[PDB]
Order: sequence, then structure tokens, then C-alpha cells
Amino acid sequence: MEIDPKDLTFLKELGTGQFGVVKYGKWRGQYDVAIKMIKEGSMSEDEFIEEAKVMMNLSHEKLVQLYGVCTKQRPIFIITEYMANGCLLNYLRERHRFQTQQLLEMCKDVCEAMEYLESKQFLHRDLAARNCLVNDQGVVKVSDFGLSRYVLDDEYTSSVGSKFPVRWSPPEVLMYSKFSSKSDIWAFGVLMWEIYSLGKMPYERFTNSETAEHIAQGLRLYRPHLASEKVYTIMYSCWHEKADERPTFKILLSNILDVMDE
Ligand SMILES: Cc1c(NC(=O)c2ccc(C(C)(C)C)cc2)cccc1-c1nc(Nc2ccc(C(=O)N3CCOCC3)cc2)c2[nH]cnc2n1
Repeated sequence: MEIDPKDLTFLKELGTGQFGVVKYGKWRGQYDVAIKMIKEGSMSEDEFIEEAKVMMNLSHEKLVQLYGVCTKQRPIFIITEYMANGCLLNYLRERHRFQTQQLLEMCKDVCEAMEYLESKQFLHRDLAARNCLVNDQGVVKVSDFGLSRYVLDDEYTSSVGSKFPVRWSPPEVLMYSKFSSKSDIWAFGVLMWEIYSLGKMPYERFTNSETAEHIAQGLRLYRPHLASEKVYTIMYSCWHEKADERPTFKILLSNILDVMDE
């Protein structure tokens, strides 16, 4: 869907990300939207355009909904559902006095979105709490799934670059740049750890380079105080050295529902 830019009103600046400025606005006068304004040189634009229809067909309650794009102009606009509470990481760190039931509910929200993406054989490639958003009701939804592919920035795309998500990557991504549904599984386990530690930085006080080395040897994130033994077993299963020994999102989602019922 090609949104006519005359149907958008720009109301507030939401901040800056990898692709530049993001604004809050209204679409067709009534619908609350976030609008990414793609800065010149930051994206592989023609590749993104010739695949944006697939991304629009991605529709799930726990996925930030893509409403449309403005591609007959520069900057390109990406118009999505608005999430009033911003990113999950900053949200975890904030007054909320979270209960363990709420922490699992957040894991479930993310897992449902990821099981849906897995069912469509679509990789997120940068799953982390900083890339999940929270709405006015405290519902967590995953955002910017598949956009990692289109980043034009060597510090981000190189596994040894300063911006590469090393702390959310499995050994086969760090050593061989081998992305799969199993590399998103690993990132999900790290995200579960971010949630249960209330937004702590994974492998705190260690650099990306030391993290890459330690993970390859077998170091794993400690069990957070707020994680039960059952919850830790689930996030730990995501970090198997062998990608084929890691569960699928179907299994994780089923395991999370089982813990919830217990
Ligand atoms: C996502 C994003 C980025 N990042 C990128 O664009 C990006 C990320 C990753 C990559 C890859 C490819 C590298 C992976 C590429 C690009 C930067 C800025 C905003 C947003 C953003 N913010 C939203 N809502 C907010 C935000 C803030 C506040 C606020 O001010 N608050 C919070 C509450 O307390 C008070 C203060 C309230 C609501 C959205 N709602 C729907 N979409 C939204 N997008």
C-alpha cells in the first residue's frame, strides 16, 4: 500500500534510529501512526521497496503492523501502528513494580509474534528488547523485523562491526554469518533474559569482542533472580551450541504456555 503523503500529519518527534528520524502523526485524520523517515544513504531502498508487500502481509496482534509506505519521494516513509510506551528495554528499566506473571506475559507476546514469523519463514535478524515496542496497554509487540537486511552501514552489517548485535548472536552467526530461524531463537533467549533481569545489559562489563569469545567457549547468561527454574530452562534451551539442538518458536511458545498454566 502506497500512502499518499497528503494523508499524513506530523505531530511530534519520537526520536532517531538506524534510518534517521521517526515521528508520531495521524493517517487519514483519525489513525495514530509512527512514521520512519528514511535518511539518505542509510538503506538499500530498491531492495526494501521490491519486498515491502510481503512485510505488509505480515499481520499478527503481537507484530507492529505496517500500514503502508511512501516510495514516490525522498525520504521514503514507513507508516506503522503507533506504540505509545516506546521500546521494551527503556520500559523494563522504569515505577511498574513488575510481577513475575507480567514478565512471562511479555515473553509470551514476543514468542507469539516470533512463532508467526517462523510460520512464514521470515527472519527478524535483530530481535532484542530495544527492538520490541510497548503500547498504552502494556502489550509488547515486535518491531523492525526483516529491516536489518537493508541497512547500509558497515559498522552494523559486519559481525565484527561496532554496531553489530553481538550480545544477541549465536556462535554460527558470529563465526560464519549463518542466519536462520535458530539464530532468532538464540536472540529470543537473550530477550527473555533482558525481561527477567529488568533490562540489564547482557554480559555486563565485558566488551562485544570478549562476549563473542566467551559465548563460543560456552559461557552463558546467569539465571536472573526473577526467573523460576522452569523459566530459566526455557531461555537456556535457546543457547545450545548446536543450532539444530535449539527448539523452534512453536515449542518455546508451547513451553511458555505450559509454565503460565503451572
Ligand atoms: C523504532 C523507533 C526507533 N528505531 C528505529 O527506527 C530503528 C530501530 C531498529 C532498526 C534496525 C533495522 C537496525 C533493526 C532500524 C530502525 C527510533 C525512534 C522511535 C522509534 C519508534 N517509537 C515509537 N513510539 C514511541 C517512541 C518514544 C516515545 C517516548 O517519547 N517515551 C516513551 C514512554 O515514556 C516517555 C517517553 C513514545 C512512543 C513507535 N511506535 C511505533 N513505531 C515506533 N517507532
